[PDB]
Amino acid sequence: NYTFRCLQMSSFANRSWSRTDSVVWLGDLQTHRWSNDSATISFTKPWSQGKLSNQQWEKLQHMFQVYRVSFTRDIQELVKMMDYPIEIQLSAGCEMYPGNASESFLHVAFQGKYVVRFWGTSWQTVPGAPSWLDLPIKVLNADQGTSATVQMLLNDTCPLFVRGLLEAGKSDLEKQEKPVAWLSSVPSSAHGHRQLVCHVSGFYPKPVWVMWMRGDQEQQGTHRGDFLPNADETWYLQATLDVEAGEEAGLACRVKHSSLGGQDIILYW
Amino acid sequence: QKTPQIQVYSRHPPENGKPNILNCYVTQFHPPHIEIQMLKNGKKIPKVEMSDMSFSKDWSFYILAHTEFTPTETDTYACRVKHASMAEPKTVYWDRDM
Ligand SMILES: CCCCCCCCCCCCCCCC(=O)OC[C@H](COP(=O)(O)O[C@@H]1[C@H](O[C@H]2O[C@H](CO)[C@@H](O)[C@H](O)[C@@H]2O)[C@H](O)[C@@H](O)[C@H](O)[C@H]1O[C@H]1O[C@H](CO)[C@@H](O)[C@H](O)[C@@H]1O)OC(=O)CCCCCCCCCCCCCCC
Ligand SMILES: *[C@@H]1O[C@H](CO)[C@@H](O[C@@H]2O[C@H](CO)[C@@H](O[C@@H]3O[C@H](CO[C@H]4O[C@H](CO)[C@@H](O)[C@H](O)[C@@H]4O)[C@@H](O)[C@H](O[C@H]4O[C@H](CO)[C@@H](O)[C@H](O)[C@@H]4O)[C@@H]3O)[C@H](O)[C@H]2NC(C)=O)[C@H](O)[C@H]1NC(C)=O
Ligand SMILES: *[C@@H]1O[C@H](CO)[C@@H](O)[C@H](O)[C@H]1NC(C)=O
Ligand SMILES: *[C@@H]1O[C@H](CO)[C@@H](O)[C@H](O)[C@H]1NC(C)=O
Repeated sequence: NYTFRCLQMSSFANRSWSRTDSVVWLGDLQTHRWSNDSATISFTKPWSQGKLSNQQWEKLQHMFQVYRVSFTRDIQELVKMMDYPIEIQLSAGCEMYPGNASESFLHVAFQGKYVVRFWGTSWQTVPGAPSWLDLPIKVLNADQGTSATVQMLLNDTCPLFVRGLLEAGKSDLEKQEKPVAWLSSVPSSAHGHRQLVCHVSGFYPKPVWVMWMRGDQEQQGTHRGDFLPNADETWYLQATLDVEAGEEAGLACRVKHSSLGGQDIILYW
Repeated sequence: QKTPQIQVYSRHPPENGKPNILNCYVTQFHPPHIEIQMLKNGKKIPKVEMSDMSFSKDWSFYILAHTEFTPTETDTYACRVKHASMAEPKTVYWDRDM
């Protein structure tokens, strides 16, 4: 059901230029941003504090503030034993299943490649990560206060925090926005052929069905594009169909979405 | 080091003379540093809003650019991207029919 992700983006350009920016997502809705230019974590939702008090939130914000600083110089300290530019990414949070179950994760990439994870009670290099990581990671493991801190956060804080996020942001998370749809076409590279396009925009949540129809028969040639984000926290998708000139008549585009109330949108070419 | 992909689409059904929002959605690049320009008839568009940068499950960065725009019969609209992975800026033009 719900994936919560805290995404860290850290660039080291040289011995003394570096930046660490983060964004936090609950599903496809941004909950927070934290700019390198900024002292404190910023809310991007009215509910971004979840069920936590101000005392708990500040405490938790404090531990991330010490972390952003310590991460920076631990990494810098590491480089000066070894090649710039360095890009490190970190993806941390939890997947929320129904029945109050959950699973936490903490994955770290270097140069756009997954290399280290936190798992159970220790940091681990992922198989085929560079061997030079072994020593730094064994050394970091020897730091029990950091490792007890991470377990705490992954095992308790994350799901606990997410549960209040889901309560507090219910009317955003459970929101329904209707798709509006339109048709166009375009030539294709093979002479006497066309590509019909069915564009579907402005819908929420993500699950949708878009198919080109001839009566009741689904046109299996329907080619679904990727889900593309709009800027108003809705989705965009298009489905194309290649057809022969003349053979266009009677083709329809039909879209199904949870907010339409069981009445599909049907457009006719 | 990955090359950016560019998708340009409108928020609502285009119709000439009616105010709209044009999106440029830049995916799949690395490293995260990048310059995105939205262009009108080759002139850079002033008031362009960008999303915070983020990345997907496969680690590649993506970013949403968008501006207000009223489409007409004669105006062209493009999205240009400078990135370390590309010898040369990449431009993809909005095509209301695609
Ligand atoms: C939006 C809300 C959602 C909430 C749910 C979140 C779910 C996800 C959880 C994500 C949490 C991520 C982990 C951060 C947790 C944390 O607190 O870390 C703090 C820790 C704190 O360490 P610090 O250095 O600040 O201090 C230590 C410790 O401090 C203690 O006190 C802190 C609070 O004041 C606590 O944060 C900490 O847990 C701990 O209790 C350590 O335990 C002590 O033993 C140590 O002495 C101390 O050192 C300090 O003092 C000494 C001076 O005497 C100095 O030697 C030293 O430099 C430092 O000043 O700093 C670090 O460990 C940074 C290093 C992490 C790097 C791991 C990434 C792996 C890299 C991947 C490889 C890539 C390739 C490499 C490229 C070359
Ligand atoms: C946050 O949540 C995680 C779970 O997600 C907890 O991590 C687990 O912690 C326990 C106890 O520390 C770990 O259990 C120990 O594992 C050893 C074997 O591990 C291997 O086998 C298991 C599966 O078979 C794998 O998951 C693991 O990766 C290894 O391949 C056992 O040998 C240990 O038993 C021996 O030592 C203990 C001392 O702790 C003695 O008491 C025993 O009698 C025995 O001689 C031990 O049972 C467990 O493996 C961890 N899970 C994972 C998946 O890594 C964190 O504890 C939790 N943190 C907090 C603070 O709540
Ligand atoms: C560090 O990197 C930045 C480039 O992003 C540059 O402006 C700065 O001068 C660099 N420092 C030096 C002198 O190497
Ligand atoms: C990011 O933050 C650190 C600590 O505040 C600062 O010294 C650094 O210059 C910032 N990075 C940039 C490029 O502004």
